Amino acid sequence: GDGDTSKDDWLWYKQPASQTDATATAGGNYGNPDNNRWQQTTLPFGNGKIGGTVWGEVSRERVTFNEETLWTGGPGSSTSYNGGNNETKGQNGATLRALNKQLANGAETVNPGNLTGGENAAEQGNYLNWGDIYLDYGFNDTTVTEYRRDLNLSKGKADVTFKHDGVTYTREYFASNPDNVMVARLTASKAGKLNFNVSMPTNTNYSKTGETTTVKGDTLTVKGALGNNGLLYNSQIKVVLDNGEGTLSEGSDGASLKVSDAKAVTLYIAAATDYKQKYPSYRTGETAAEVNTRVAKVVQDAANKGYTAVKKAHIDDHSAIYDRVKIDLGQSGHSSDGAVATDALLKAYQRGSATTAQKRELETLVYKYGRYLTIGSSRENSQLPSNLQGIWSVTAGDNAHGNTPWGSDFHMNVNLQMNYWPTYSANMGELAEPLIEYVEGLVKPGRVTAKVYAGAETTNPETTPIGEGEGYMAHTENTAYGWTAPGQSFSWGWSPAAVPWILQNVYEAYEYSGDPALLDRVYALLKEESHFYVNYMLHKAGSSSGDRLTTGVAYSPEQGPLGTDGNTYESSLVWQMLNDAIEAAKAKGDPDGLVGNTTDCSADNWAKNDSGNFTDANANRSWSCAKSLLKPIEVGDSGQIKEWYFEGALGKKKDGSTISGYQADNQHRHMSHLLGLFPGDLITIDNSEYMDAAKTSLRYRCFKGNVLQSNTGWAIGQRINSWARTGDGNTTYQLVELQLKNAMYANLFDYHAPFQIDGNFGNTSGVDEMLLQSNSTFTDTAGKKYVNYTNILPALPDAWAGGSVSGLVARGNFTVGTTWKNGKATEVRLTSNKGKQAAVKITAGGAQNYEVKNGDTAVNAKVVTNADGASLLVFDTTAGTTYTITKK
Ligand SMILES: [Ca+2]
Repeated sequence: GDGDTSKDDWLWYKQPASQTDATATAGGNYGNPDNNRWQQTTLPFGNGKIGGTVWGEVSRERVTFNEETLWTGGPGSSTSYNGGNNETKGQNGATLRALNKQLANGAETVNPGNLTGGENAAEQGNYLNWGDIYLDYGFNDTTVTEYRRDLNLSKGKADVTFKHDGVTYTREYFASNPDNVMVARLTASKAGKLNFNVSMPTNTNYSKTGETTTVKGDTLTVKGALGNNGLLYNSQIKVVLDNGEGTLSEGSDGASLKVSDAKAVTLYIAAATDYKQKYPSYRTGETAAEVNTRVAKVVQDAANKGYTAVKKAHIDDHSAIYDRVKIDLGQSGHSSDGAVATDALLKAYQRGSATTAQKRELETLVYKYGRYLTIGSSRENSQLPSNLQGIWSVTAGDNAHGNTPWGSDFHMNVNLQMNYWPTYSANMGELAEPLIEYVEGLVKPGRVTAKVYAGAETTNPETTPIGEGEGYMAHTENTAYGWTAPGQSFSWGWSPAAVPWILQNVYEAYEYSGDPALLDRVYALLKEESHFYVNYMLHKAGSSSGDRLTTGVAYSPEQGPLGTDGNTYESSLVWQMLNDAIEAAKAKGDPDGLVGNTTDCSADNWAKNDSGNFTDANANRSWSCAKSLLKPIEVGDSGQIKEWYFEGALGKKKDGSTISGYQADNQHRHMSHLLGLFPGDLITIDNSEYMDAAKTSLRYRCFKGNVLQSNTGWAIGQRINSWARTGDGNTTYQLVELQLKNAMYANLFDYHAPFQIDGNFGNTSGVDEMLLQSNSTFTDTAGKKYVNYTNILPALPDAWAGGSVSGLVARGNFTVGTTWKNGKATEVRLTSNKGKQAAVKITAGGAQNYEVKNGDTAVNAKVVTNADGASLLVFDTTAGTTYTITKK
């Protein structure tokens, strides 16, 4: 039994998916109404590896099915797979070198069009919908009463119930991480009334070799190999009748199992491929028989444990993570008097008829869903991080840019980053593990790309540890198979700062934990990528970009000239990487002596000969020196953050002429030059000069006249987080409102359109950043610095006058709870998990007005103040202790 579910968080609906509103914009690849219905109406669950999306149909029930490693492309997709790298284009770095020389000699722009790769869509591949589980009850009439379908976010399961011709039928679905198995629990209220056919057809749109569907005893097996690349796949459904009551027989089609005259059944569903994240073969080495044996043991082991035990272990595991964070903004819920279904709730929110409690319900549900979706798509033992769709998809085809939008891939120039923005602050740090492994997984294939396009060759690349090579390069479109080449067209295909950027998400695993094992891993990654940038990528700018190091030829997605002499986007990212790398080094005592200093530090130190080697072997090219020479931020003549170093007024060059390709209405969708504001620490509340300029930049991008503009997907996700960092909670909240009104389907999937999970994760992160920030550095008037200080309620919306949150995490590894009333903090609970010095700003109240206690015991806390009158409480902590901060 479920017991008391009154306090659980539910998405819920009074009708099946087929009857649920799917009228929002469908987007590319969703012209088929059935596929569009899937993305707008079905309810997801997963264990980080396998996933389902539940339709809740009355008679022909459907659970769309996924496994995270079902990927076309990679080795075996051609006779020459090499991660997309094109030697003729790269010329071992010569192409890039010559373009940079043109810029260094004074060109304002160049044509970087030859910097491409990745031409074969069959080699690139994409993520596939595996297929579907169908449970066909064979009802003559679909007419029912007492229908409900729900997703219980608290217990990590989907439910369906209805009454048909006097009989109540129930369904429950979950995917257990501990037991690595999907469970469907099916009941009828009257004995003999549970009758259904179970099948598991693979998606009919990808090519296959040697697929069979067979029944033996209580188990249905579908197995074969992908036609595109020979990847082996195997799924099994084991049907277990309660008390042996009922009859189990082979379906008349020979491709299904028939349950007759039963009352209750448990289905155990498992699936696997022979994928392995192992360069260059990307296979386990198992035979089809071995995969089959492995999957069979999963379902048998689960059945042996039994439904009650498997369910208990699942709910314990799921809730252990899910229940870490609680948030109370005054929301209604499914147990409230006059509770409204989630689709009805969304509609009311859109129409402006939702009550305050209902608005808070939708806002907190969407927030919580981002956490839920992390648990479902990204577990410690996932083989791959969440992709553009987490793990959930209905579309499939063999080739990239085919039947599935953007291949449901790893899009590493904002999207994958966004997937891992709430992971730490929302107390799910362990769930970043597959991202860390993925980025480690880019090193071997990326060393090939680094050699081809930048001339950075690692000798003995197989045995040279991460950190000790010459560099690894990867771009926007990535896959399960080390597709680290740039894409076929420069504008969208080339973006080597994607690696620096994703390294930010990786380094945050250390920032938020203080875990020395993570420190070693992130340091190794940062060491080699910093080596790569310092030695191969950076150059002294030509006259168009002033006196600084830049990253050479660069595009600012997705406006302006194709190739300028660096830009704010790339310089902000490289600056942040070197900053993180220096911090990682310092935390280890700089054993490699790479931090250096700014003594005899000049962009002239980067001088190279015709072959691309430094002419001065002994010049200072240390991380500190390189970082100091980027000068990534310049405020322009419109008080804006410059996007290009040749910029004067907004969208203009210093001579007043047009920046060709700049979107003249100032409302370009990308804000690539603001990554230093979010996620970075280049532009923070502690630097008014830069922050005022960033706010000006944001206003031009986000407003048409005086009206704040809606956006969708990654763009709205980015804007929410960016505005949160400014401290303007009202504008930030207004963007959350716009996301909910204009970028959420009935099942609360974020849309671009089509469905893109990035914005779901971006929402959760954005709410976190409104309530807690921990990325900035405070400087008191005596000059003392407090790095990564805990900032309570930095961008609290006036719309949320009172509330509480518990279980957020701040950098330095502090768990944070806060309660507020009339727009001001009444309590902060700060749990020090690692014993680091506490430094606490209370934006909504002023920390100087508060005092710190350990239970009843007064804690010595110094008040420090900066030049603008902002204060911190500074105090020692001990790991394991919670400190309570209240008004004096
Ligand atoms: Ca996954």
